Amino acid sequence: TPHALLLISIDGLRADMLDRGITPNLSHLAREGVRARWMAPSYPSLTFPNHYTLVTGLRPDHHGIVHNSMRDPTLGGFWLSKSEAVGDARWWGGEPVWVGVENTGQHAATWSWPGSEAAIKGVRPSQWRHYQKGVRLDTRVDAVRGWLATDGAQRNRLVTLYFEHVDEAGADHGPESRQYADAVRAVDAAIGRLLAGMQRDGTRARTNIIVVSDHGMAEVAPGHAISVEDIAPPQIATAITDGQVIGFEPLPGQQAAAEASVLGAHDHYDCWRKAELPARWQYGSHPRIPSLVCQMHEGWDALFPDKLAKRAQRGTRGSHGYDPALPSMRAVFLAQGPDLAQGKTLPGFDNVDVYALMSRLLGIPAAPNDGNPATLLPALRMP
Ligand SMILES: [Zn+2]
Repeated sequence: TPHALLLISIDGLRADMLDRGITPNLSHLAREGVRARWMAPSYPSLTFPNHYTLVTGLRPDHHGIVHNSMRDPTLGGFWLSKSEAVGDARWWGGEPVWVGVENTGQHAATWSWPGSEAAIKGVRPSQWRHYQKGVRLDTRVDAVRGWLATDGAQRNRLVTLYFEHVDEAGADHGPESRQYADAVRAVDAAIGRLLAGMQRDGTRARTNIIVVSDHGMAEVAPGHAISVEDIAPPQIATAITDGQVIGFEPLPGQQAAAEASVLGAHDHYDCWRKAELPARWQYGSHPRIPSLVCQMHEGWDALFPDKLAKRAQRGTRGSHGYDPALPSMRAVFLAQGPDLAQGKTLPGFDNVDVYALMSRLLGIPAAPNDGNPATLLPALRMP
């Protein structure tokens, strides 16, 4: 029979965090279900590009959400809080799973998944919301609980759930901090209450569940921040993004200065013309990508000079956006329910492979994607 699918993201949950005895509910779920050793993000290892990859099966270079902050010659500027860029379907390539679900005449309900605020290929989820900071754990958990309990023609085949809490604590104090651990416990306990609730609604047993994160987290120790203008001064190029994936557009008639001073290897970063980026990143062909892309080494940030003055307090902090082959960047994948195996472990794999699993659990035809449809067949009860 057709079963519902609950898709949960715990933003910035690193893969080793399942094995520290701070996720009793997730650990139990994995033991009853399937667990990957880890799941690698796509390049760049950032929140928006990876949440969108997860639901499309496409690499960021194909789906168009190539950074958290971008420019396009036609659509203008995009960043996470410009709601009318985020809510504009023209940024978002491919076909996310909720579109596919709606196009079968079934219903999708999304708690704040990146892209779910837009009418992608003209199609919205049945239930959704604009992202709001500070929404309570038990608020979103009860909404999702209700969307899963919904009967009749309003029945949801797909429900998605997002938590920011782990990522926020990690950004502030680093991934080895007690604040990061507390946020993990808290999100884990929230999921426990969700599961218990589903047991009481009688929705648990007919619901498949996938829990993922978008990327992991690396520690950024005091003094590990430079200015983007140390990479290329404003005389020669414009920094389009800061953080860890630093995009530059040289000034007109400054190619040579830009390329002579920026390209290649430096103390704590490396830079490439976008077309010449490391092949395994599968990134650099999209026109929205700045002509020059620099990658900061793990544990280092390059910041706009105004931020650099503001922050420089002290305090261990945390960042993602590093090389997706780094252990620190590893995300989680686990799954459990009536159509998923039990007590199974899977090898490490790339996050573009989740899409094909979800298509099959949702009874939708899989759109074309960058994933390998074989990788997650073993997660199924019956391949
Ligand atoms: Zn994130």
